[PDB]
Amino acid sequence: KDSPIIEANGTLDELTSFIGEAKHYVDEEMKGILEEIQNDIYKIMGEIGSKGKIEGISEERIAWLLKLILRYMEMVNLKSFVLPGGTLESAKLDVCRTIARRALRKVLTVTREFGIGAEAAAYLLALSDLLFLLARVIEIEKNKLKEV
Amino acid sequence: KDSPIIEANGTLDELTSFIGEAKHYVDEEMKGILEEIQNDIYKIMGEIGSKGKIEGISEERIAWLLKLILRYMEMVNLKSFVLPGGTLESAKLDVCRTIARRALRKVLTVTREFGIGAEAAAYLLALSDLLFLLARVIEIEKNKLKEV
Amino acid sequence: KDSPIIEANGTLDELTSFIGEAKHYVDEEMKGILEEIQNDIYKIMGEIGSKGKIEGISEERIAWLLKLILRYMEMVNLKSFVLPGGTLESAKLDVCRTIARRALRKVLTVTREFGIGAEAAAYLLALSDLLFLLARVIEIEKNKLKEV
Amino acid sequence: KDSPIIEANGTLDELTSFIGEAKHYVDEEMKGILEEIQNDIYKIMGEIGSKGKIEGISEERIAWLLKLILRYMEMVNLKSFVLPGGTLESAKLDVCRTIARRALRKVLTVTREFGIGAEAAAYLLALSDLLFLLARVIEIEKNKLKEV
Amino acid sequence: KDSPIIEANGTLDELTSFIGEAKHYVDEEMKGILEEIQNDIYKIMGEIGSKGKIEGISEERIAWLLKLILRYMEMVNLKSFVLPGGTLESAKLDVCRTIARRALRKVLTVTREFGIGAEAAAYLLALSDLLFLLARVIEIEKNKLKEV
Amino acid sequence: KDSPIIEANGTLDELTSFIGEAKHYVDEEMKGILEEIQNDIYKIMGEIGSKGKIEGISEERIAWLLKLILRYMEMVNLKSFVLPGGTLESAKLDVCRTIARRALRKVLTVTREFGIGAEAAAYLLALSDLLFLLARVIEIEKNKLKEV
Amino acid sequence: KDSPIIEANGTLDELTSFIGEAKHYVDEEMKGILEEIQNDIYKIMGEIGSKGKIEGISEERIAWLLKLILRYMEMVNLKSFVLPGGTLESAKLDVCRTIARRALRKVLTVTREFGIGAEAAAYLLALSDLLFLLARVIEIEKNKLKEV
Amino acid sequence: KDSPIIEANGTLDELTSFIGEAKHYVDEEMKGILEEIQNDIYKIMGEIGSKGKIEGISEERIAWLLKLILRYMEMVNLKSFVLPGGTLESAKLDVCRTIARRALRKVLTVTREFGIGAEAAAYLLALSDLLFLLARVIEIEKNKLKEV
Amino acid sequence: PHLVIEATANLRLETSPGELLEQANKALFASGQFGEADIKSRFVTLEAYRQGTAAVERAYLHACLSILDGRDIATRTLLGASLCAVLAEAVAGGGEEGVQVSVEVREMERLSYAKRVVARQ
Amino acid sequence: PHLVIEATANLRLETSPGELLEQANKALFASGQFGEADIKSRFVTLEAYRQGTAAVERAYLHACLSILDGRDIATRTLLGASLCAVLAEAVAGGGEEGVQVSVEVREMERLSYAKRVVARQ
Amino acid sequence: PHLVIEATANLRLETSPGELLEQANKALFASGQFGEADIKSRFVTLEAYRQGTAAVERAYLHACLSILDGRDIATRTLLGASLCAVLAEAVAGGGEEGVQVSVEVREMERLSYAKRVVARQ
Amino acid sequence: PHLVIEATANLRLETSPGELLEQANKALFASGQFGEADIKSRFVTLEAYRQGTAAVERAYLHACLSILDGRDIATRTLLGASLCAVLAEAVAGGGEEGVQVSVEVREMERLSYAKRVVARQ
Amino acid sequence: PHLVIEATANLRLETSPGELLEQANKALFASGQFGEADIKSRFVTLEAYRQGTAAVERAYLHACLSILDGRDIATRTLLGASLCAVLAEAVAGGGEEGVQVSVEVREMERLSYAKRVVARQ
Amino acid sequence: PHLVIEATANLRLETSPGELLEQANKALFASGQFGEADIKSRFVTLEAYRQGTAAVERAYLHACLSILDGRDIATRTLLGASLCAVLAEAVAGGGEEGVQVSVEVREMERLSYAKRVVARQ
Amino acid sequence: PHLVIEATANLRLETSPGELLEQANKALFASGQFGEADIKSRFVTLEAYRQGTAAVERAYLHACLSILDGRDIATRTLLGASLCAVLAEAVAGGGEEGVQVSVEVREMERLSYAKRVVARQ
Repeated sequence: KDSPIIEANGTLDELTSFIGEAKHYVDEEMKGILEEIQNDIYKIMGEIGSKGKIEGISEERIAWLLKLILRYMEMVNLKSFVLPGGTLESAKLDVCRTIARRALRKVLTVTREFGIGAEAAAYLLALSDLLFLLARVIEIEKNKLKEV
Repeated sequence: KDSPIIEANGTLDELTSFIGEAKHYVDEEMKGILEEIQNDIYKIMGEIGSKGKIEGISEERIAWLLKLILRYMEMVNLKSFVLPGGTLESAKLDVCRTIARRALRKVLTVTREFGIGAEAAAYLLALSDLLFLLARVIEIEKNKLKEV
Repeated sequence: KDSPIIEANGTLDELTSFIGEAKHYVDEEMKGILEEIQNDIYKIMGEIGSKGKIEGISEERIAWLLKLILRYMEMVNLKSFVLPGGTLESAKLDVCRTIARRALRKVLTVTREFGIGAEAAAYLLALSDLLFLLARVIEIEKNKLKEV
Repeated sequence: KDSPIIEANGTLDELTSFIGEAKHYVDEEMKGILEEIQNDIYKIMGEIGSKGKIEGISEERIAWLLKLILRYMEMVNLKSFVLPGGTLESAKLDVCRTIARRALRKVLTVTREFGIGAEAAAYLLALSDLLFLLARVIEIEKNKLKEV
Repeated sequence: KDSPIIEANGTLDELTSFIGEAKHYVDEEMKGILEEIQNDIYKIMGEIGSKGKIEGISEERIAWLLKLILRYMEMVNLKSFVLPGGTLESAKLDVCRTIARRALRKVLTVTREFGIGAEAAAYLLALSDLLFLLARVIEIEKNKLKEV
Repeated sequence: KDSPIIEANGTLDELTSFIGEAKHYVDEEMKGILEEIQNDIYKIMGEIGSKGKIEGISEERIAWLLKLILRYMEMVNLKSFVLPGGTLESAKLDVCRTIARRALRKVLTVTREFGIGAEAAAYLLALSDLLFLLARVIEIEKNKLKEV
Repeated sequence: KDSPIIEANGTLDELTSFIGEAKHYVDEEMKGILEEIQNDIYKIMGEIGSKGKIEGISEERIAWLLKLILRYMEMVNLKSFVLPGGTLESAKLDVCRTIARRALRKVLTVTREFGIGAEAAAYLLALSDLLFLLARVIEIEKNKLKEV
Repeated sequence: KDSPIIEANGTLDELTSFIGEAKHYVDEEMKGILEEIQNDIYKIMGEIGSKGKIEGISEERIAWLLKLILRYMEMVNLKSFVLPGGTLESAKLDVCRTIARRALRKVLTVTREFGIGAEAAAYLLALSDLLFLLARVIEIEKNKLKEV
Repeated sequence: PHLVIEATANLRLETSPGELLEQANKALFASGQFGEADIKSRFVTLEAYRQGTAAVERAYLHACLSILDGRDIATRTLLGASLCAVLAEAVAGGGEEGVQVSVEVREMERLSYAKRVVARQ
Repeated sequence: PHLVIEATANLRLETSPGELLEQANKALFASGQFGEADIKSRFVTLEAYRQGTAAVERAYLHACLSILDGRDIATRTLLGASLCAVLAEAVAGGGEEGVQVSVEVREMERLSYAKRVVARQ
Repeated sequence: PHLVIEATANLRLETSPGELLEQANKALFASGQFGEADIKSRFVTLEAYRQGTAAVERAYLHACLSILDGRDIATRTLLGASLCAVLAEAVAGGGEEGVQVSVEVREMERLSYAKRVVARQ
Repeated sequence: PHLVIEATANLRLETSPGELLEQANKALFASGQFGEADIKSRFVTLEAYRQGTAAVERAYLHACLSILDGRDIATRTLLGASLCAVLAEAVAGGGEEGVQVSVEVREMERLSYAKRVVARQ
Repeated sequence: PHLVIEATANLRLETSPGELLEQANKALFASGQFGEADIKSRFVTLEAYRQGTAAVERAYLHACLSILDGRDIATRTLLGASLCAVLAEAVAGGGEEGVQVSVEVREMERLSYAKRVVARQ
Repeated sequence: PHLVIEATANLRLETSPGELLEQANKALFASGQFGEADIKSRFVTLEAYRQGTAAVERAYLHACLSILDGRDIATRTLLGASLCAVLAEAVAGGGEEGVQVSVEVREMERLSYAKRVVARQ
Repeated sequence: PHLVIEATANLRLETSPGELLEQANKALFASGQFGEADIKSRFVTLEAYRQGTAAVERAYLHACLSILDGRDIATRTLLGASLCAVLAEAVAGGGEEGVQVSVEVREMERLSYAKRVVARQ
């Protein structure tokens, strides 16, 4: 297959693998959320892998992230920049956040070349924003906010 | 040195480093297997790093993986696709599996440009297949198969 | 923004995220060192992200790493090559070491194209050398040096 | 520095130099106007010369030219095309008008390549239109309109 | 419009503007000649500006210059090279001569790319030769021939 | 001939023509200096025009400018930036200064492509610096320094 | 220097060296002719070596070869093609003939790229034709014409 | 293999073959020298042929030529240029000299592309200088110096 | 950025136009792409409208987000999907069939864009 | 696709705005480019308007067709010429001189375009 | 060209909408880019509007100039800066803080652009 | 350079062929492109000639300037226009209609061009 | 590699020149780029020196590291920053103002580089 | 920048080494390229030297200006010609023939260049 | 060209520095690349030096040939190998181990290079 396709699918496969590790360091609530993300990533990989032939994620899946983002934005009201991984648990999420953005860079290459994955790219962007919030929430509860 | 060479060697160095972390979450049997892989990767890095001058892995090393693959294929008979990291231990292996495929993508670039690393590329491909099986085996023993 | 800039900043953001995880597996001394590195990386990301407009790290920050390198070089006098991750703690550092070199490859692309990040590139190079020493020190104290 | 930058700054420096000569052939009113233009050009050269780092002219400066253009448009109501330099005084302005458009061509190259100087380009365009009107006004007062 | 067209028309507009200034430093005879040139330049700008659609100058206009060239060649019989601008009046013509050749360089670009302006290019070439003769004639009458 | 050669020679011919005009607005001392420059430019045009075959200016000619620069630097000690053409006389020199730098840009193209005119380029650079000083000196004597 | 120049001069230097060997296998008449050719080649190498600055051979030198060609054409009236080197002496000339044509190929590259050596190329072409005739003449006198 | 490699090795093989012929026309002293050169060429061909893997000539081999060059330079003190092959014996050396320079041109292509053969290129350059001296020495002893 | 929401007169919403605009601005600000006071949105009711050629009672809801160029396609797609979510949840019903909701994201030329602040406070 | 028709208040039409929109949709559907229910058009009367600087009674009629990118220039030109024909024949008169009728065809970014169907039936 | 001016209902102007449009057309004609009768501008008051998420009384003034493609960026920038000057000087006040004034210059596709003159005079 | 002038036998000139050649050489030398003694021109009268297919008395005057390559198109065009001016003013009349005057400028290959001076003085 | 350290005569150091060279070699070896015995450094005291045109007592410390080409810019920058750290900490004081410390890293052509070992042991 | 002047022991100068360095710094500062305190120059007398192979009494004067890269070739050439002028006028005599004066301008890699100020004042 | 030879103080040579420079110049002239009087070489003894970090008595001999650019890599390599041969044969011994001999060939920028002859004879 095409190299941009292979690289994007591989990075996505890496993303869900790191998420699969991080979900053993979060509560039962976030674990259910991360597992939903894993299913979405699987659906995304099918779209990109089939070069657009197989349907990817729906519009509601992106709207689902935004529901969570708006929800956790009310819990996170920090001003100064913070150092990643205030706690071990949040550190796992900060890692997944960066892998998600790395997946985004690969998908954007596919979109700019093959014209597919625009929906998936938007998902990964919102995903990284959610993983940021989820990481800060954990640090807030345990009060381990390390600032610059 | 050449950028494709440097990138391949770096990714391989990253692969064996993640394997070096995962081997502290597996039993003594898989730990011995992963440490053998680390030695092979070291031998591979010497080949690629020297741009083909130094001999890489032998044919038997690839045949060694296939011995293990055929062995663990009899223990893994799943039909439906599964979510990576059913357990924390298997999650480490799923990560290493994706890093191995990322190393494969870098090595293939070297092979297509310099004409070396074909043997190494085959090894990494079989390695990723073994790491997949090893991850599912752990999940099977603890019965934590999460499906899509 | 420019793709080389975005990729470099993303990889740097990934580096400090892995460091943020590794610092929960080291003593209080190395934890303070790793957190200083996180602040430097943050300062580096500002330089690269602003395409050179915002001042990066100072010369003393590079000299700070060399102070530590020369310090830990007296504790590490191994001859034969060793397998990464003799202990779980050192394995975290070996990972960060490889991510740091991956960040270096991205920054070098920026330097060769935009003419910025030379100071930052030198920092990441010395950083990877320090993370190597820090990993071996931990293995030495617990006597878990696995050789090839 | 970059050749398009150097050429643009040089041509602008030439423009204000010709204006500096023409202002000794106009009344005290136009002399004050031309000297304001020289200050604007100086501010423009700083923007282009610093490759966008230093702030250029404000929006009001462009609006200032349009105030003058609308003002002198009521004094100039010619139909047929006229030969440049009906008088010696107006000839100086006709020269400056053409140099201004030559500066515009250089700045446009910078804008299309570096993405800066759009404001400055608009200024030079309006400047050339004002210098046209100022030249015709002088010819009108002395009644030396030479037509084609 | 096309950049070669815009640049050529601008330089021509600059040429007639400098001529418009120089004609206030010559006698009534040369002033009438320079004003005829201004009309020709205006006709040329229409041809180039319309990318060949509008008719340019006629063959007789070129023949008109040659009539003047042959006429003033009988008055100018110098051997050694001379420094431009023996007098202030002739200096104006020497300037116009160089601007005319600069216009010629721009027009030639149009001719080599769009296949128009060959007639105009010949005119500007002969124009520069005439402006040379006219400048030397003035210097001869006042006896201010400065040689190298 | 080659276009970079033709353009450079034309711009140089334009430079000495503007100098030939400016020398009628200066005292007898500066007039002698400007006429020496005209002879040097003529010698430069021969070098560039012959594509390096004919010898250009000597090393002493550049040293001659530096003698004048160091001389007039003691008379000019301004801090703030000034607007070109405080007086009509100095305005002529400010124009010539900009034309000289425009000639420099053309010559540099020749040097970077044909490997000739390095000496000439240095001359034009020093020439522009001298013309700057000469312009400020005139403004100083009449006390017409217009600042930004 | 430029590679086409260096290669042409080298091949010419090789040509006159082979001629210098062949002249010890011919009579005193042809020896004088070959030595004249060596002087011409030396004059040619100066032209090509100096990239056209130094004058090459004159028109009479080419006319000199044609005098000899027409002269020996009356002695050579063969129809069928012959095998090179009927005698040892003629074999030396057949070699020089082929080296001369090899020199011609190199010179033509210079002519097509730098626009010099057209005269020299014509000389080498006529030279090869003369060396052909001179070789056949020797074979004719000893009656050793080997045909295909 | 690569064409530049093949061509260089072929030309070198041709050089030692011509030397192998010339050594039957020299005294026992020069014959021993030429045979040493043949061994060096053989060592050079191994280096270039193996694309740098096999070690080429040592530094002393180049120093060996310079010992001979300085030695025969004391015997050759001619001013005017001479025609190649004053004698039959020297003509053989003049041929080898030109073949050596042709080999040099091929090796330089390898060096500029693959970064190997710099030592070998220096050897061939000095070799050609020695073959020049050796040829003139023979002509001097028999007094057959033919000049231009 | 500039947001324009167009709704047919026969379209029923779960909220008032003002409440809909507030929800839209919150969604846009949630992207972290724009400053708060820069988000300028407006709502317009369409009185004269036709959807197709068929004689069926229909109602549609369209939005057009105009932002300055520079953002990648991932951001532009996310913004559109964000607004479309807000608009869809606001629709109560309209016509005698399904209501089509659409959101367009277009880019304004930044270099020629003019902006000033008057009556400053 | 989205069609917006703008008419000055002093412009007189041969048909009602609703009838004009129906004719426009029929012309758009006649291209065979769009689905029937996808053609969403609207009509707006301009109350505040100025045409030029002259003191002459004037009236103009403008339309803007927004379609998703992909179609060639032949299709885009045909669509514009199609709408312009419908608009021109609808004009009865306006002002004290000729009425300028114009139609613009612009392209919406398909990849970032969001579309949903709510209150489904 | 087509000019559309949008102003919030709570925005106070120094002139009437009609006077503002006349000033805008004079500024556009002052560029010498367009024919007089081709400058077609309109003014619209926004009744439903929200600026941001904050609870602060705000008012904004936006304009959108649509011209046929062909002009360089210097001309497009000048036109925008020209309109922005007219709009800024027209603003008397609005809300309880500064009023944001913005002008966008966009390009219409010339080749697919349709134009006719009906009821000719 | 080489100049060849061809004139039909029925063409009347204001000057003799020799005087025409002298005027032509002066015009060529006035370009400052050639050395004086290098300008080699000749005149030929055409005895057998036909202009077209019509049965109309016609006469034409053609010239062909051959110069070595190197000069730009501005110089080549100027030379042709220069010769055409001389030729046109020399024509007194011919045939029963207008006389067509034409001048061609062609380039000789410089690199293969051979030139010598014999019987030197 | 070759290291040359230049210090003005009026510059005071915290260590002897020999001790400074040893510290410099340790820093260079700490890069893991060079073999131990390959690091060849030297120290030179400048007796005749001028820093600028001003009449101020000044002292500077400059170093020049010459290495064979091949290393990336990250390595070259690190080496320079490494030497500059050693040199800066060695400076005790000089002149009547701040002491400028500078380090240059240049590359030697490897292919033309000659190296031998004589009096071998 | 760094300037190093080398003079053979048998070379006689019109000025002292210190005076020569001051003149050199004034010439360098006259270019307006460098800050005053950044011009760091030094003078060295060569005790062991040979010029050629001939047995003739000779003396030479060489200078090497090292500047950070970025300046064009016109500036580099001017700087060299500037220093060469100062050096030439300083030479009184040397050897039994003409004295060769030479100036080299080389560029230091800016990106790897390290610079600090210690004992600050 | 300019040749600079550097030798540690503890290095013993078979010849005097002057004799070494003469041998070096003969080798350089033997290349036929330079004029005789243009070969300007110098010898410097290093008093402060450290070779590595080990506590072993060491001595090294380094040379740096600076020539104007233009020569191919074959010539540059030959020149370096030529000087290295002369330097190696001159070494008698030094330290308690082998003596490292190295020669660098660098290129000076010809276009900015300044050269004059003063006190001419």
